[PDB]
Amino acid sequence: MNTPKEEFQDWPIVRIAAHLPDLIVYGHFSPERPFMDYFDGVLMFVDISGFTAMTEKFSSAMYMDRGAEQLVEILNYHISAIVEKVLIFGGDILKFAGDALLALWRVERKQLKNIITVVIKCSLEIHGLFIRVKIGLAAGHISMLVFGDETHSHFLVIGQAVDDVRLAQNMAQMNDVILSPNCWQLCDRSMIEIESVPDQRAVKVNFLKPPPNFNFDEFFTKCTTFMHYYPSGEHKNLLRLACTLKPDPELEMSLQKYVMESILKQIDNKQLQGYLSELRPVTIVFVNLMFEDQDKAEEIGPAIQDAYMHITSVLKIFQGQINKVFMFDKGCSFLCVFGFPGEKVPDELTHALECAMDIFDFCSQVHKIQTVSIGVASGIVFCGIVGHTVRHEYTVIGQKVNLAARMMMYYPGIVTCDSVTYNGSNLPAYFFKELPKKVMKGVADSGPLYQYWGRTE
Amino acid sequence: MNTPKEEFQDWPIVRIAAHLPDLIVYGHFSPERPFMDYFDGVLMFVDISGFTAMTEKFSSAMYMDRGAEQLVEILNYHISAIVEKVLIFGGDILKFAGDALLALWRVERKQLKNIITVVIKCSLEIHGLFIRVKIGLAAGHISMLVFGDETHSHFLVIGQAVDDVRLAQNMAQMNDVILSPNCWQLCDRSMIEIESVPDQRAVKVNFLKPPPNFNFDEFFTKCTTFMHYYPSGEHKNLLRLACTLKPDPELEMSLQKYVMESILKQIDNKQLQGYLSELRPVTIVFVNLMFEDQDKAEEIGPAIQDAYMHITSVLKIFQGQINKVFMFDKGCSFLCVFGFPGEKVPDELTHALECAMDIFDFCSQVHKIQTVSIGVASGIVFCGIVGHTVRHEYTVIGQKVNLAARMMMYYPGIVTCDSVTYNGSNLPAYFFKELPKKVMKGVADSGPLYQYWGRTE
Amino acid sequence: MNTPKEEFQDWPIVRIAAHLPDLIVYGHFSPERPFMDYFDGVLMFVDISGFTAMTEKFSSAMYMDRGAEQLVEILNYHISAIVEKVLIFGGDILKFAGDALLALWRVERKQLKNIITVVIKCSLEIHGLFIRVKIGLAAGHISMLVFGDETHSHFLVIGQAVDDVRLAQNMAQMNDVILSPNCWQLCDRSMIEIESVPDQRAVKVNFLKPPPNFNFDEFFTKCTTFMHYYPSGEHKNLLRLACTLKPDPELEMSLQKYVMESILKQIDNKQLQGYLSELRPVTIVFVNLMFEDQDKAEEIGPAIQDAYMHITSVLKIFQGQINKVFMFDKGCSFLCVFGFPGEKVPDELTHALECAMDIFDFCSQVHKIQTVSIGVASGIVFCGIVGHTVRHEYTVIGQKVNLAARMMMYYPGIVTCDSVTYNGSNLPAYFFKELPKKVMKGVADSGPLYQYWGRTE
Ligand SMILES: [Cl-]
Ligand SMILES: [Cl-]
Ligand SMILES: [Cl-]
Ligand SMILES: [Cl-]
Ligand SMILES: [Cl-]
Ligand SMILES: [Cl-]
Ligand SMILES: [Mg+2]
Ligand SMILES: [Mg+2]
Ligand SMILES: [Mg+2]
Repeated sequence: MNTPKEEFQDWPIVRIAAHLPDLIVYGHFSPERPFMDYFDGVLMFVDISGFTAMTEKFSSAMYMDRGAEQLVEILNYHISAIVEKVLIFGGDILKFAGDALLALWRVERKQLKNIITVVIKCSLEIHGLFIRVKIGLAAGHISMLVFGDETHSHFLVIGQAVDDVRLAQNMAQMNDVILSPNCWQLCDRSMIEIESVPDQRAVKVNFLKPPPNFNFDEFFTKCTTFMHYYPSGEHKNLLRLACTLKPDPELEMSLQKYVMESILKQIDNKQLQGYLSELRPVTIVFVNLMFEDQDKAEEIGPAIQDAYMHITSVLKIFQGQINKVFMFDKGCSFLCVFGFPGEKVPDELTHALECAMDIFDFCSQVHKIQTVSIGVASGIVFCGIVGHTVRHEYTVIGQKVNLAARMMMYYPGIVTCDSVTYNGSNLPAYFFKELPKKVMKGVADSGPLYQYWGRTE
Repeated sequence: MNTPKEEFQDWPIVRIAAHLPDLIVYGHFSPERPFMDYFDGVLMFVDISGFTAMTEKFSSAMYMDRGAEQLVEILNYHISAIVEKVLIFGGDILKFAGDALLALWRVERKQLKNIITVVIKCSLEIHGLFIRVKIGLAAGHISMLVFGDETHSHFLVIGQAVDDVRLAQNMAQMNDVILSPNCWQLCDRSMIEIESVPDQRAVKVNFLKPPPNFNFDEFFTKCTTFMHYYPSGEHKNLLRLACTLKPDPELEMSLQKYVMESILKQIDNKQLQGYLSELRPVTIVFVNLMFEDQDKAEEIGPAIQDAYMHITSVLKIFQGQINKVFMFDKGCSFLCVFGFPGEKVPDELTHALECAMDIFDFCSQVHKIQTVSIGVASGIVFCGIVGHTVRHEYTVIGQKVNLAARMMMYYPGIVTCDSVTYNGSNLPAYFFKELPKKVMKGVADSGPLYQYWGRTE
Repeated sequence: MNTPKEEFQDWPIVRIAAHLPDLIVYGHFSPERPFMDYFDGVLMFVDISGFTAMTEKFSSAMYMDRGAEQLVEILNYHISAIVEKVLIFGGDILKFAGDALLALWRVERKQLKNIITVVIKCSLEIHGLFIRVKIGLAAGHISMLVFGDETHSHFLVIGQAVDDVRLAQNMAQMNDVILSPNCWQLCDRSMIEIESVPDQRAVKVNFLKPPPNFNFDEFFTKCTTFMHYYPSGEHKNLLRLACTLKPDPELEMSLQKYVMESILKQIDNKQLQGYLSELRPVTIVFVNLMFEDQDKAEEIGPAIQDAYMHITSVLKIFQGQINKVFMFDKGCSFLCVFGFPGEKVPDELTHALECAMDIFDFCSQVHKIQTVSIGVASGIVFCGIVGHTVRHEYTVIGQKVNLAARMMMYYPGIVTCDSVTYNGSNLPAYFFKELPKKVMKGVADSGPLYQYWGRTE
């Protein structure tokens, strides 16, 4: 009796799970919204610098109209290698945002110290492989928030360790690995050799200096005891346990809610893969919500849900999409896009502005939202699936993405727009106000910037 | 000198052969029609109960418009496992019909007794893996009929063993394996422990009770001597020898005639795979032809060919397709569909009715057809490729499929239709007659049913 | 710590490289045009006879509109096997043209004699596998020319060895391997048993007669010292080193210039694979340029570039494409096609004729072009990707392709067209002249042939 080869089955549930972390795939939590949970872990925020520039260059004539295809190929080639290292070292990639990603090693409190050594080692091997890579690490208490409606779900992580990992990463120079103060306080200092950072309590890693008799492969093995989904045994040749997920319509119904419809179309083999890699003109609407205490999920969770319910209803009407949500700019940011594959309306600019205004007015009166700020910017952006075959997400990359984010941060409390949006919109000039030009971290020169003052006053 | 890896080649001929049994793939018989052949074997009819209900549920809002994709995934996950067991145990899957399949172990007469033990073991391992599975087994003489025209071919098996396997399967309770009386008469009774079945000569299998020294792997090995296409040697890692078929335009011309054009389009990479999995509104026209003696291929073969020639010409004109033909309802049944992927006409209902009438009038005068009965039912049905990668077929599943079949059986000798068809058709009310409602095995409640009386009388 | 399987990555650069030889993939030469380089090697020209006939047969009704799919399948099945043998024996496939291919073993001069024995052995194993295969071999000095503009590149090989391999191949009878005189002069005659060929200095191979103690596997191993890209070590399971190419946007920009846009669309997963295999009506415009000395790249290179610049600009305007360029008919031939996938214009015939005339007038005054001849023929031709997964190219095959080539050769110095083109064009009868019918090698019977005299005279 034969025992024939069983070919890998790439069921749709498995394809869906590539778009999500283990935190969601294996989370099985309640469908109530908001839902919050609490745990401890180590975070790694990894940023490839330079892709934002490459993006502008990939529009030039030398790319012969295959800029999008060439960009995504060279991006994924690099990001794939970073993803593999993260996964092999036992991390869970939570989210990709542009040319950056955030990874989590969730463990019990007693295990943080040892897992920090694992993540440092991982970081040093990533910084090794290689555009510059910058890595921020943090460790401690972490909250998760899941919010949404009956057809869409989103998650975010929240708390001091989350704020820290982003602060740590911004201090990083080309190729630095930076530890948050708490991470440094919790790590095995007898092994980790650091320099201090000026006017900063975070530290920089110089190297690992293991003691005699220390064997990293053995230490790692001990650490895998604490890793719930590390591939092992018959599945030790796989990068993710999620590669083994079997059809389950209840689970798939729950997981699909996190993935955009156009991605589900590709997964379902109802649209060519090539279709979603593009360099296309879009409008970015970047919404920031600030709270009195951005580390307190039980306060901010309801407010985020409330804002989300309104945001999604106005985006439906003005035809936009939420690409990504994350904690950023001392608050919760929604990266919204008008003109994704299949949503290209005319009057996109006008609508992006009226939508931004509606969101601004409504969110300003949600309880516990202290300040709303929205940046609107338009131009050619890269849209596509970024990452590894086994772990990847749809994202946007471009100078207008960064501009919209910087606008919302440097012009808090108002709706701002760039010149392309201003000039191209339908709206009368006196609905706007020309603003003082600010020097903005990561921005060569915006043309003129404007406040969208709106119809009255 | 290198000896590089030879990658599997998925030539179009190999893709075509997934849609057919070995009985056809390796049959090399005459292209004359009808063609009949005669042999002996064991039949296994396997039915997954419950998918017909799942189908209705997969239309609900909770599936978020991915019902078809979710249905086919969970269906194939289960059916795939059953297919693998059948193939590993040396069976040839002849046909899929909805959530059921029919498999054949063709052998010489002297080998039936031993092969029955093999098939029982297979059945018990299938009933093991697991919606309820019901299995009917029969053994004996089998006739094959191939009918068609110069561009299309169809086959069917015929005879007492075929009638038996279907009778045996209908008696099965959830998870029973039932043997036909002849199978029980031919099997190795010293090994097989049964209970009797009330007012029935068929029996139920309780278990295999092998004698001392009996080793199933050795016994199976002996039995493979009689299996012409069991994968072996260098190909013992394959589920089917047909996976090794090499391009041959004469063979491919002959095999393609059994596969619908829209499936050939997908095989040819001229249409996305996703395209053919759908939950779509269709009209089922289920035609039953009864003969004086439904076990006698030399009598019924010509008549079936004759009916087929007419059926296919009227379906071409009213725009329908033959999905499947099989012996059923004490006769030969054609499962015909109006509105498959690419054939969606307006006035589909009217046309389905006029086509049904034309087929009824013509077939009623074909010599040797005793009674024609046709059931017409309309609604949302699942259409898609069901089975394993290496062995799968396009099929339809749904409550309106079952209704059309039950109508043709419980209202013999006339053309009947459901309420959706009646109400939606173009035709005047007096072309119909409202019928007495019958209690119908496998039907909760049809709305009102009608006879299509037609234009005169 | 796991060491998971790394799946093959089929990056777009790797897909592009399937369409090119190692001579270009690993060439890294200047982007200036023309560019010429010089080396030595052995050439193998392999021709499958009979596919041109098969092509006409695959249009008949018996193929049920899947002629194109069936033709390409049976063609690639055979050509694939020849490609594998060439690659395993260390050859570089330079180009496919219809059902023929040209392969190169580039080496230093001292190594020609040994490499000739390798290529003879290869040839004998190819002639073995098997429509008739005919093989011509030549050896000596070879020039390469790369020509083009800022978005398109083409290469060609030139010189006496190139003329020889084509002459040798035309003398071959069914299943002969023929050596050019120089190849025979350079080979290891103590091992190679030949017959002479009448009124010919080329010879035919009867067999390899190795001496005692000669071991082909050891000899081959020694010879691989001289083969720069022979897959070895960790990559010895691959048919081509190019299968390992990694993303590199500079390299990909340079390589894509050789591949047509519609092929890049498929590579980019923006078009279904099936789309480019077709039997479609096209117009072939076959341009031949003769020079005083067709073996002298430094003279003819500039002229070819000059002609190319004009040809490509008129083809853009009359909507045609260069399919292939190669030395042929004592000159440089451009195989141009009107009506490829996506370029089907109305008045295609008229335009093909006016384009042919423009090219004829311009090329006749390029310095160093002695004679221009152009054959125009229209009908159903096979268009598709021919070859092996790892090495394949888009090509055209058909009786009208061969007719256009024979016309340009047998009616030098003028533009000629077939009857389909004449009758179907828009143009007045007196723009043409009906020509004397010539007996043409490889042509059963053209209908009437015409000169396109043009508007004046
Ligand atoms: Cl997050
Ligand atoms: Cl998100
Ligand atoms: Cl059947
Ligand atoms: Cl059938
Ligand atoms: Cl060439
Ligand atoms: Cl070429
Ligand atoms: Mg970045
Ligand atoms: Mg059923
Ligand atoms: Mg040829």
